Amino acid sequence: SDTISFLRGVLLKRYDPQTKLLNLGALHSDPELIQKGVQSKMFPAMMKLASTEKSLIVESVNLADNQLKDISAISTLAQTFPNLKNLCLANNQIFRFRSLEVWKNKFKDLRELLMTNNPITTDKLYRTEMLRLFPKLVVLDNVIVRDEQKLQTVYSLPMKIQQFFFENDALGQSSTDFATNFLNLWDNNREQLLNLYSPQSQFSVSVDSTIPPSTVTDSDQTPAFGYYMSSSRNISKVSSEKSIQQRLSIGQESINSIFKTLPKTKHHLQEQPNEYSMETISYPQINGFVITLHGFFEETGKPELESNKKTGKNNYQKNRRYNHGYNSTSNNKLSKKSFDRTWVIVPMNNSVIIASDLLTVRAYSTGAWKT
Amino acid sequence: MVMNDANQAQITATFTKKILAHLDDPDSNKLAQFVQLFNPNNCRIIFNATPFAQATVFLQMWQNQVVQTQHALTGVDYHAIPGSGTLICNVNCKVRFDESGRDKMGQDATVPIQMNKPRPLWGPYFGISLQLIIDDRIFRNDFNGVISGFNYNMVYKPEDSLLKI
Repeated sequence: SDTISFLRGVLLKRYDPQTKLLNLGALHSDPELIQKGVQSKMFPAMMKLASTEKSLIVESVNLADNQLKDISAISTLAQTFPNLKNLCLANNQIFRFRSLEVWKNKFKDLRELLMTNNPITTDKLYRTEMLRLFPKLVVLDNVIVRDEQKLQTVYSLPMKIQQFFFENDALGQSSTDFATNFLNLWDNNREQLLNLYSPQSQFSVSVDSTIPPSTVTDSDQTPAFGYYMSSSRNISKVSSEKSIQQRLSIGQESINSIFKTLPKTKHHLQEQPNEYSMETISYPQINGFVITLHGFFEETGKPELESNKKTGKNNYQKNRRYNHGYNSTSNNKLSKKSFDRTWVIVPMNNSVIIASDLLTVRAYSTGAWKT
Repeated sequence: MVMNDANQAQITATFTKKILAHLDDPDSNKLAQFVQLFNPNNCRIIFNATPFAQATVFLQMWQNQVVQTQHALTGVDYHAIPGSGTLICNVNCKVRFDESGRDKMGQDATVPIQMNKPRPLWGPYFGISLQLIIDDRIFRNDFNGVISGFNYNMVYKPEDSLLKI
């Protein structure tokens, strides 16, 4: 609206585009504000507007010469600019630390700070607090306190994550041709894939039940692995060995027995395809190759056979067990889930056949190879 | 001959928990031991999708420019390939790095121009999905040159971690 628009206007004047710096000092001296006539409460306001402007990127902030004695007034700085990198609050009369402790391990990207003429500078302990408050700081009071790179040699491994890898173009590209053939048939028709499976081939399902941290972008905090926990073969999760001997499936009939238990999927592969990092690597002694794939799929359908209706809860009246009324991991809904799949294929003159098939399903989460 | 017995399955669980321990030790003199498990003649590591020709050089990497780590198993499963005499195991685990600000040797970033060692401060959890290729002699209680494949890759990461991937 027009009434708030002036507060938006003053930020434009006090932000310098080319130098990428936002000078905030002497707020009350804005000539455009005087025609209104003018407290101690406006400081949180801007900060909210700065995030929602969506047109200016700030990475340096000057806030000296504002007449402050306590830092609680600006505590909302960490909530708007986590990647701020150059703060100047010099020429102030702060003298204690309880109001500055609010930024513990925050402003990690910040690596330059000017706090000249402050009373804190005379203390002997002056060096110690920052050294933990801002681990990546390098320059303080225009004097070097850390050896730049020496820093950026610890906090960063010496290469960059690659989303695809393969020894040769002929081998690598052929695997993608296999993967496209394998996955598109997977969603549409389960019956045809038997011809790629040997009587010696073995298949298993592994389920990871860990909850991804909340800091991961687009993290799934309510996973639902209901249909997979009757067929999951996890060594460290279940200790009932007897069950593990039954989870493993060998042969043509056994593999398709599982294939109907799992719900129908549909991947946005060759469309959205930045997501599906895959590596393939040779298998010398058996003259085969190993294809490891990481990605996600959409459970668009439900399994035809429940496997818990023809034999499960055979006694009538009484329902199953933990009342799937939201209980347990939380249910058996239908929803997006990530997966890690590895392959072992032995080539043949007629056609390739799959030796082993491992499938690992986990809660949905973003990839690390993103940009 | 699809061999599948519970006795063999137990050995796989402890062996995977054993290899991770060597990767987690900030020691340096003991590091020569972990080399013996890797195959000296032919071996094919892969760490975050960059190939390493030699296994020995990849271990001096883990001690020189990599901070202390602390893994945490969550899921393991395996499959024995008939005729091959080798088996493949799928491993999932978490990862923490010491974000205190010094490396394994114990040298800080501040330049010297002039109580014991502080306890390390750990960071957020990461995500790992590890595939490795082993032969079947591990069942026979011998661990010399038994590792032939090692695909250590990560699938997700948090934004709060100081490490840049």
